[PDB]
Amino acid sequence: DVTVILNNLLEGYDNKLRPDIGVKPTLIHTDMYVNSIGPVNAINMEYTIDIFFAQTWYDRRLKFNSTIKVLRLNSNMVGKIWIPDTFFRNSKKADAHWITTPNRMLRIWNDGRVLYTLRLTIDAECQLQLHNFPMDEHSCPLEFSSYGYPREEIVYQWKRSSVEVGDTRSWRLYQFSFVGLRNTTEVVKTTSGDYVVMSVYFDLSRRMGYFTIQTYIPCTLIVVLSWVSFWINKDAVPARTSLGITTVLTMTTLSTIARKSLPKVSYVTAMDLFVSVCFIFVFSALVEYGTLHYFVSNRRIAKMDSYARIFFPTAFCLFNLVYWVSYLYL
Amino acid sequence: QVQLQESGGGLVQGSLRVSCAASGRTFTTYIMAWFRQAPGKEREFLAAMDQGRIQYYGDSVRGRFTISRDYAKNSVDLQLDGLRPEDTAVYYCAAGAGFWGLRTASSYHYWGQGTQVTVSS
Amino acid sequence: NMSFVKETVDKLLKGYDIRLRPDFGGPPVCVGMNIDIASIDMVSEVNMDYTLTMYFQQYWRDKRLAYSGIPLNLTLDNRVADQLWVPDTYFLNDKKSFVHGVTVKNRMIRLHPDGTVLYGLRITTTAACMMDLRRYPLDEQNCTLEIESYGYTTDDIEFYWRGGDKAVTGVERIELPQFSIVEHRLVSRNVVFATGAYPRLSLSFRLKRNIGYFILQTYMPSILITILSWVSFWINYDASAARVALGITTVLTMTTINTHLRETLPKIPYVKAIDMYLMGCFVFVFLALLEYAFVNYIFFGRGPQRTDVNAIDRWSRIVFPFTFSLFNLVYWLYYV
Amino acid sequence: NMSFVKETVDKLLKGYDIRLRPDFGGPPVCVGMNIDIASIDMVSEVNMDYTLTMYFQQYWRDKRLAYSGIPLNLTLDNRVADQLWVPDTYFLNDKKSFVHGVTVKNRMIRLHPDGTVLYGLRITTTAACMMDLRRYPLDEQNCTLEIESYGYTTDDIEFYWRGGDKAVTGVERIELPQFSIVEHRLVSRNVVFATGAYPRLSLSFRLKRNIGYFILQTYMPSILITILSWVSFWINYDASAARVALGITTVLTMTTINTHLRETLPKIPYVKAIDMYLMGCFVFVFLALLEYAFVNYIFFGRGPQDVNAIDRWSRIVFPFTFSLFNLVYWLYYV
Amino acid sequence: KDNTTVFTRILDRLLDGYDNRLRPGLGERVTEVKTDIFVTSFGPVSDHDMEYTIDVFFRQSWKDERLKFKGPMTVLRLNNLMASKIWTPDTFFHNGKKSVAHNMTMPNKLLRITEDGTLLYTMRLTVRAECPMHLEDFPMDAHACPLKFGSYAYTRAEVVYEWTREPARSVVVAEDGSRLNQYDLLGQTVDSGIVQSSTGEYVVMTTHFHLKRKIGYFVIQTYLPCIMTVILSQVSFWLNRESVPARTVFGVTTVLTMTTLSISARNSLPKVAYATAMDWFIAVCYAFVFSALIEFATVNYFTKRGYAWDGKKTFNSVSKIDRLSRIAFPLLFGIFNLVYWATYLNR
Amino acid sequence: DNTTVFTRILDRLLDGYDNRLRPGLGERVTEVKTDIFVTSFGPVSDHDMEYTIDVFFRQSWKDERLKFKGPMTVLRLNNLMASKIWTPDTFFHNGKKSVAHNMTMPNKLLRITEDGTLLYTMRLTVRAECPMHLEDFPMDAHACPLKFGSYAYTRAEVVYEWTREPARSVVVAEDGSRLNQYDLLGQTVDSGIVQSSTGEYVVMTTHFHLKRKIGYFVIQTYLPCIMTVILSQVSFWLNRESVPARTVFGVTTVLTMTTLSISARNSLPKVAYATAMDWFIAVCYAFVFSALIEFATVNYFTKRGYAWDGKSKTFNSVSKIDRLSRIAFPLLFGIFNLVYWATYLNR
Ligand SMILES: *[C@@H]1O[C@H](CO)[C@@H](O[C@@H]2O[C@H](CO)[C@@H](O[C@@H]3O[C@H](CO[C@H]4O[C@H](CO[C@H]5O[C@H](CO)[C@@H](O)[C@H](O)[C@@H]5O)[C@@H](O)[C@H](O[C@H]5O[C@H](CO)[C@@H](O)[C@H](O)[C@@H]5O)[C@@H]4O)[C@@H](O)[C@H](O[C@H]4O[C@H](CO)[C@@H](O)[C@H](O)[C@@H]4O[C@H]4O[C@H](CO)[C@@H](O)[C@H](O)[C@@H]4O[C@H]4O[C@H](CO)[C@@H](O)[C@H](O)[C@@H]4O)[C@@H]3O)[C@H](O)[C@H]2NC(C)=O)[C@H](O)[C@H]1NC(C)=O
Ligand SMILES: CCCCCCCC(=O)OC[C@H](COP(=O)(O)O[C@@H]1[C@H](O)[C@H](O)[C@@H](OP(=O)(O)O)[C@H](OP(=O)(O)O)[C@H]1O)OC(=O)CCCCCCC
Ligand SMILES: CCCCCCCC(=O)OC[C@H](COP(=O)(O)O[C@@H]1[C@H](O)[C@H](O)[C@@H](OP(=O)(O)O)[C@H](OP(=O)(O)O)[C@H]1O)OC(=O)CCCCCCC
Ligand SMILES: C=C(C)[C@@H]1[C@H]2OC(=O)[C@@H]1[C@]1(O)C[C@H]3O[C@]34C(=O)O[C@H]2[C@]14C
Repeated sequence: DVTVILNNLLEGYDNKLRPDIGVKPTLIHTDMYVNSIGPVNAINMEYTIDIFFAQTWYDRRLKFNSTIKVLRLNSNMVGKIWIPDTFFRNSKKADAHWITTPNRMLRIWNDGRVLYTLRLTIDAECQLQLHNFPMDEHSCPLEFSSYGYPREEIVYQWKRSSVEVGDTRSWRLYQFSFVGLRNTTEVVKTTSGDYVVMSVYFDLSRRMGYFTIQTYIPCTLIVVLSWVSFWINKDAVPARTSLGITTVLTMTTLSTIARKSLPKVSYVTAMDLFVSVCFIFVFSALVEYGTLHYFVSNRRIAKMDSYARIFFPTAFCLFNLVYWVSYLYL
Repeated sequence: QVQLQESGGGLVQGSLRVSCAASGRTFTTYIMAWFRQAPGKEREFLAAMDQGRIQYYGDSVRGRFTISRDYAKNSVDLQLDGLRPEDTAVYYCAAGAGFWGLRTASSYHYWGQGTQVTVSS
Repeated sequence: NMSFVKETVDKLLKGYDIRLRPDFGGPPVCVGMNIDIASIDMVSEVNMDYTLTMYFQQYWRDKRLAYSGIPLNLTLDNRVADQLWVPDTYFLNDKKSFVHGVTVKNRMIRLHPDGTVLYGLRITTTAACMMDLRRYPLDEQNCTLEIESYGYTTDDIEFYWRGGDKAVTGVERIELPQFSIVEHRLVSRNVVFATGAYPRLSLSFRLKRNIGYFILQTYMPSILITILSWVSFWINYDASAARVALGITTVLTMTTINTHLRETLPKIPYVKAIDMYLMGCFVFVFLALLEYAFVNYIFFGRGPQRTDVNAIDRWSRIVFPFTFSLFNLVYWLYYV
Repeated sequence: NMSFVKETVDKLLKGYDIRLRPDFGGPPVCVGMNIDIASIDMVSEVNMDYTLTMYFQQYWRDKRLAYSGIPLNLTLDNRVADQLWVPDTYFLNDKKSFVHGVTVKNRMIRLHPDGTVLYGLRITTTAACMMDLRRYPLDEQNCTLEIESYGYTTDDIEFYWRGGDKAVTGVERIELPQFSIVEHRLVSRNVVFATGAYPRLSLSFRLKRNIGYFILQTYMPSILITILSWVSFWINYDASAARVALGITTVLTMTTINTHLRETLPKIPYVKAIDMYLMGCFVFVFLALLEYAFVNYIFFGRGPQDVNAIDRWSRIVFPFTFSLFNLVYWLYYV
Repeated sequence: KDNTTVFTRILDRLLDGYDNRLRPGLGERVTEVKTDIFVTSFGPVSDHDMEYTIDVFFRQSWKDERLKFKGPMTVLRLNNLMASKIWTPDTFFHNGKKSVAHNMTMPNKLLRITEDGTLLYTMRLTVRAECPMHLEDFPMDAHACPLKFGSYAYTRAEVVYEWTREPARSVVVAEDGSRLNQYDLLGQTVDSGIVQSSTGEYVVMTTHFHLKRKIGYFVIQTYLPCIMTVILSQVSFWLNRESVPARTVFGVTTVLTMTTLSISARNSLPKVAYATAMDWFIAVCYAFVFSALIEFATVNYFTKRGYAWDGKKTFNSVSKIDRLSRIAFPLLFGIFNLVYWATYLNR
Repeated sequence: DNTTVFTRILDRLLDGYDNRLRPGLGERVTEVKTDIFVTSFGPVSDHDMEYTIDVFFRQSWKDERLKFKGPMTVLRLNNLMASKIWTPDTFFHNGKKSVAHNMTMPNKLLRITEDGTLLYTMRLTVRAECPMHLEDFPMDAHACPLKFGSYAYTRAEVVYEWTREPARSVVVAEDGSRLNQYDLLGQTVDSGIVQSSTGEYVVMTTHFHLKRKIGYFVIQTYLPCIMTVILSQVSFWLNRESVPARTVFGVTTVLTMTTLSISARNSLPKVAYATAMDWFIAVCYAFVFSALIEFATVNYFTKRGYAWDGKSKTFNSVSKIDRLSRIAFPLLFGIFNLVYWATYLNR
């Protein structure tokens, strides 16, 4: 029965020809089920995503009059039927799955509707504007269109449930927290014509409670640790120097951390600005004693310790008022 | 101290097998070769063998002399065969990692003592 | 509608020999190249190459593929490109390249009714380019992409850039986090060999390395550690446990800067401009500590033998900021 | 000539069935294996595997491929191996492998006039290991390559090492950058299950790690840092800034050795023999600075209520205790 | 000759009128594929990728009525060229990332037919699945790494997966298939599930592997140097108060020693941006070291004399804040260790 | 008309042709003349002990069965027709993972002249194995071989040759150096014979003579190690009453040598013996060790605590072990550098 149906559909079928090739554009309804957004590689500006990618379209050459009403088929019929040339536009490495079988499917209804779903892992590309690091947020896109068919030949459209999200807790998101989802429809203008480009946006904000106790709290306490010299006697010149220059060395050791999971961008991030100003405060404390040891003993600077006890805790708290407001609330 | 100690005969009418027992350094990685110095002060290439057991022969001595290395006992052997009377010379066991080499005498940095082979007629 | 298009496509391919160049016994076929660049993925200084993802398009006309009665531009499925003659164009710089295959193999065939056929590819290539990194990180490298026919000479195939100024697009929209594309050029030429003259096209980028990373990470800490080495000259000469401990920690801090930048920067084992600066600043920190031992030997060792502590200290306050200013002036003019 | 050889090869495959085992209802076919090892590329302790490039060769006698008249061994093109019966031999340890395909696929089919056929392969395989690194880096390993038929039992196929112990060649030519092959063994055995006995060949090597590298980079500076911590025992208790700056910088230098050998050495996250030694040397450096606070508290704190006897005690005991620690360590792991 | 002729006759006439595009019992019944897994080696779990390798013989068996035959033999072994023309169920792993069907030296597949029409299908796979790990209690944590596999195109009303034995006895691991550097395989737990979707309800064969991380490495590398540094920062309280350079060198370099331990402990861990149990330990131990020198800043403001006590005029006292800090700071570090090691060795 | 004759020659080449057997399988040996044009001698990895090379690999041999008559004197073949013709099974003896390029078409060109002389060019990328002797790192030099031959065919079946003089047969391009850490000095072309288990094969061989640039290692490793040892000796010219100063000087130059030691090893593969740089660092570490032991001997015989005031009780003399170590330890470090840079700039 069904063998008679399948051989009648393929009889006289030309898979090279788009349905309605001289009549009207082929409307294709796309669906997507995101399995797991993988690790966002901030250095290479990538992110891994695993999806189930479904497409429906009406093909009038695959109509059958029967009682079966649907042909829930394998991936064997995929190479015999016209399949749309959907490519992922911002993909660096995209892979289909082949274990244990080709992980595709095909369902053909009696009126000609064809469902086609395949599982895909994609190393998609998103330009991470890494200003306000590590307080930043990113909307990494996932775009697709047909490769050869313009707007006059294939038009895409989303369904009701456009992009379906799983549990969101089993995903491979180390540093980012999934907060949003957004679609759009645009028509790009390339050399070969106008292409209908679907797009899926993934809003990813940060989880911040790690850089606090690894760079922020160690840098603040070492700036306070340099202030310790101001309440230590003026004539204890080995102790004031030991406080000064080892606080410099530990700031250099913490500046190792600052660009760990980042590319070599050439602006100043919020992390880079904090470590640098903490280094300047540490730099200023030792130079304060150097000018005070020369102008008093080696020959008002004699009261400059009493000025430093007020000015350096004030300027660092005024800096933290500027820093933490303007990078969180602005 | 690396001492490339040679052995084998030194007088024949006939075949011969001049050996070379190495000591002090494992030369498996190194290329162990055989040279020839007649009266005339010209060290001529005879045979070499790479680590991948590849036999390199001089054009005057190709097909006659057969080289073999024993990688376990750290030795190289030269099977002398069809000895013309012009083969009366000194045979040097070399061992190097030839740099501008496999034919140049100044690429092998270890040397045998010598074996005066005399082929009369 | 569908059946008339089906009869014409079946007519073009019946008797179509893919072993024959268009105009096989006559004029050379002209292939027009057109590159639309999506991104430049990575630029490796160690491997001396770069990764380039692009939309690679070829236009040529074949009179065996000309159809009549249909005013449309027939876009066919990509599996007809195994049934058509396509040129054997390769990339001479290519280390590793692949046509993307999701969800199908990203090809296109667009037949035009006069016989013109568009064969677009979508290629991620890893093109080699030589890097003279002696002025790292203040250098401008340029990296090319050579396109050449493999088998046919210029008597059979000819190459040209379609719209020769504006052939390659998408270059001004490339955001590299470490470089900056100054300009691109399109060179059309023919190499000449004894066998014949071969057509060749070359896309070339000129990359300028951004230096704002290296100022904050490498140069500015190396300056400020060297300025802290000079604090020991305004300290009294009796303070042995202060002037030594400041200078000795300063040679240690410059050491940890050198070892950390060896870990993070790409390992390029010859002398660069950043190596000359970091070694140069290491010397000024080294000479600032020999100064105190020269002071300590004159006062406490050449003291009872009976040549001034204040004279050497006043000299170092003038000379070492002046010589380090001369060092930066010679450095930042020789490499800029 | 040449047309008679072509006629002979055409009639060998005339009616040949690739699904029929040699002697399909009769005795089990005997397949003799012969391995010529090209190289061992890497031996990874993190991934617990090794890369092996070899010339894996199989001999068996098929009666349907016997020819007469032609005195030479017919070496055919490699693409006739898609038209013959080849055994379904795989590797149990196989993580990842591939037949080399440049410039063509590196197969060979060499027919012999009695029906013997050679099927050679240049295979780069990644075979797994269970490495015991509790005595690292003073340990001997044992990595193997298990060869087994996939479908047929011992009723249908049999294995043997051709030439006995001289089957696997090229082991003495292997120079590993951090190991040393002590002995390789060749084991042939049938593995009895409930269904039937399956044939299995086993190729194994012993890997004793060379220790001259670890003496220089790891053991020697940790010894010399521990000796520098003892310099504070020949310095007077009045020199407080001297004896603290010894011991405090000495626990930091032990820290920078321990932390940067954690980054340099392979990441095996359990307790090794080098981690016990580095932690042990960190204790002696830590105890050498507890000694000074014991000195400093007794003189300056318990003073107005012996001091040189504590330093005179520590000058003898801590070199004796650290030499005793080296005695226990280097006899337990060596 | 008689055996080989009938054997060739059975193989050539078996696939006559056979369709691999159809399901056995397409409009009659539901295909009952009975699966079985023999885990040869539970391979290396990657914390930096949230994955794990597993190397299995995945074998599944079902009945196909269209492949019945008669003859001398009872079990019909097939070739790969003939087994590719036969319906096999589209079993895939729901959380597999990039898994390998081995092809050395032949494709490691096998399809045997018994004379009643029962297909047995064994194949050796190297499955790299996704293990979702939450590292909030690093390294005192356990994880359940799942193997979820089912069909792709055929729903619950068309194929149903089962196990070939009792379910706990089906997934069996080898005794030499531990192969874990940093974990302990504490047995496995299987279950059968029905996961809904937008294309229908599918049958999922879940299989969880229970792991637990070894702790002894991070104690001797991270915890014990951090404990000994906090103790050695508290060693400075038993000195005299006049050793102002000596007590400074304690205070600043044990911060620098904890700074070196803090960075090196972290990078031997995947880059998760939340505080792990190791991160909380180092940060609180960082606070004790910082508080040790803030104590000395309070001592130095009250010293009033430069000379220490002579071994033979007035002298300084023994600094009442330095007496109470000998009792307060070792006790609070001791109380914190009791709170720390009872909380995280319980979760 | 010319295109009809061209297709008639292509259709009638392979009638009665058998690609399974060598040309002259019972007649004579097959002289395949080879030719290599090197376009990029790519990145040499010291860690994997390998190198990458891009070649145009030309082969030429005579097949008598492919003679033709026509207007042209040379044919050009499709990849479909080139895969139906015997082509020798050239493999690389030390290739690890080599790539035959096929962008955008397969980079193969098979030509037939009128007497059947085949010409066959391929564009290849060969990642070959270069064993290295790192005993003199970084002042060493070694030859990387590129060795190829037939896989199945012995000396009595297929013999390889070069298409020119042997030294003129491997041509490296003038832009094809592509090394950042090595200096390609020249190539040496030879030929050899293996004795495998199967028989004698002809092995073509091209060696590649490389020398490492040592300018990076002097500035990064040698000169900071020299200047630190110079520092540890410079502390001898201080006074002996600088007991905190010479202590602080001593231990931290050991820590500076410790930092230089670990960084120099990291930019080096994991050999199991002593390189030339490993000797230099270990001996320079011994001088900085011996400098602090020297001050411990000076400190033991001090007998006073106060330093010499500039105007003058009794004072300490400058110790004899200090005045002798000012002469001895710079001389022994100076002698060792003369031994080091004459031994390892000679090999
Ligand atoms: C430069 O050279 C390289 C190397 O040669 C070229 O790379 C090759 O590119 C070609 C063309 O794209 C590929 O051919 C097709 O491959 C697909 C994919 O399967 C293959 O790859 C899987 C994994 O690959 C993944 O990784 C690689 C990198 O490692 C990556 O490149 C790739 O993109 C992907 O990410 C493997 O798992 C898979 O192995 C499986 O299949 C083998 C047989 O093919 C089998 O031996 C194995 O044991 C295993 O089971 C395989 O290697 C194939 O699906 C495809 O095959 C179909 O399509 C061709 C036409 O293209 C058709 O003739 C076949 O019949 C077949 O179509 C049938 O199956 C479809 C899927 O089920 C179905 O939809 C069809 O309807 C059809 O089914 C019908 O017929 C069958 C009988 O035939 C019947 O049973 C059914 O009932 C029904 O009637 C092709 O093989 C090469 O694989 C690829 N090679 C490599 C090494 O990468 C590169 O393209 C070159 N570049 C240029 C510019 O030229
Ligand atoms: C982080 C710590 C912050 C501490 C803040 C502490 C802030 C604060 O005000 O401290 C005062 C005092 C420290 O005094 P401390 O003992 O260090 O110093 C003595 C004190 O100054 C006496 O008054 C002096 O004698 P006098 O007057 O001339 O007769 C005596 O002189 P001398 O005899 O040596 O010549 C000094 O040595 O503390 C307590 O008493 C217990 C506080 C416990 C606080 C415990 C907090 C954990
Ligand atoms: C690694 C070095 C090991 C050295 C081990 C050396 C072990 C050893 O035995 O040292 C003894 C001595 C060091 O004596 P040094 O000069 O350091 O100390 C003086 C010495 O003790 C005089 O005897 C004292 O005078 P006096 O008696 O009160 O009148 C004088 O007192 P003052 O005048 O200040 O009041 C002291 O300063 O060295 C040598 O004689 C040369 C040995 C050269 C050895 C060179 C080896 C390189
Ligand atoms: C441990 C370190 C970094 C060094 C060591 O010697 C130094 O020069 C560094 C210094 O930071 C500065 C000086 O206070 C020091 C001391 O006494 O020895 C130590 C102290 C703390």
